[PDB]
Amino acid sequence: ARSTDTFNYATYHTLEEIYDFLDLLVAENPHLVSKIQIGNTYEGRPIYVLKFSTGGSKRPAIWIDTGIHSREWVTQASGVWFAKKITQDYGQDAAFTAILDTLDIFLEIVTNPDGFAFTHSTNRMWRKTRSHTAGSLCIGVDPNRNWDAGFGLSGASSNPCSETYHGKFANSEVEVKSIVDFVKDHGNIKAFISIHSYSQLLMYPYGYKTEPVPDQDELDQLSKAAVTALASLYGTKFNYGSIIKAIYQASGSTIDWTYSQGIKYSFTFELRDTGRYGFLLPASQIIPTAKETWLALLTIMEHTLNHP
Ligand SMILES: C[C@@H](C[C@H](C[C@@H](CCC(=O)O)C(=O)O)C(=O)O)C(=O)O
Ligand SMILES: [Zn+2]
Repeated sequence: ARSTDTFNYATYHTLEEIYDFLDLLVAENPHLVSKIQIGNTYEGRPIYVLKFSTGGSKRPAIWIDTGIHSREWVTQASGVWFAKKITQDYGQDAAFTAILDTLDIFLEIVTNPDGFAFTHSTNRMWRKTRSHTAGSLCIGVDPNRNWDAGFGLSGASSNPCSETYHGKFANSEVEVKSIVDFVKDHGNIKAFISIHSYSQLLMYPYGYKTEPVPDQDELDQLSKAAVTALASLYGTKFNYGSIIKAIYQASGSTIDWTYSQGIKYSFTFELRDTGRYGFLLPASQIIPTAKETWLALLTIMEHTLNHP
């Protein structure tokens, strides 16, 4: 509202309200938080990433994104909560302070702004970007099928109208290319966590093929530790495994690409629930979802911190 302390974290917000929150959080924490514009969407909206840092030069970092699929509202709502949580816990909570004293955190709360705006104005269930496709009347590309990892292979659709349309070519969507450019420019991302809903799952590579990733044992043990931490709060049960075994085959997905780039701790979350409400999760579950998810994120960040 007028400050991030008066902001209502227990309700769903519009794009403008979240963008205003970004500016308020930065103004209130000028030496801890920075707002970086990594690009502009298809429709021209700025794409923002929040940088949380306590100093250093090109420190190893954790990347977290929410809302790549616009209709998964509990993710952007959780992202806003995570942002505030970082500013509340740094310097107060021993464990988190340790994390941020060595690692920087980059958080993209609304990874698909055009889609988010559309879920408020026209279609609550919109998933894709809002770009046009030459030769078609159908709008949008599935941003989670647009990455250059098994691009265009089984696990994606070539039909522009499909919810899983992969696009003309890898990185065709500016929302995806902006992240790709950022990751390459930064060059020191150690963990990359892309958050979705729903299903209650914590997954690692790969989604496009059944071959296990070289670091399967470590990532699987880390996943078990993370879901155990998550369950400790409210008892919420999450299953885990590779994308392909835990949910289904998906090509051109984010973490298959980030992992191929050398970011070992590449994970994707599927938050509450398992389908009762699905994408339409009640607002009263935003904070509980964010709180339990944060415990799992802390598990991954600490593991990352301790395995340089
Ligand atoms: C329940 C949801 C699952 C779906 C899974 C997701 C693959 C797994 C992941 O990257 O988290 C995908 O892009 O299809 C999602 O969160 O977009 C859906 O059916 O849209
Ligand atoms: Zn999704």
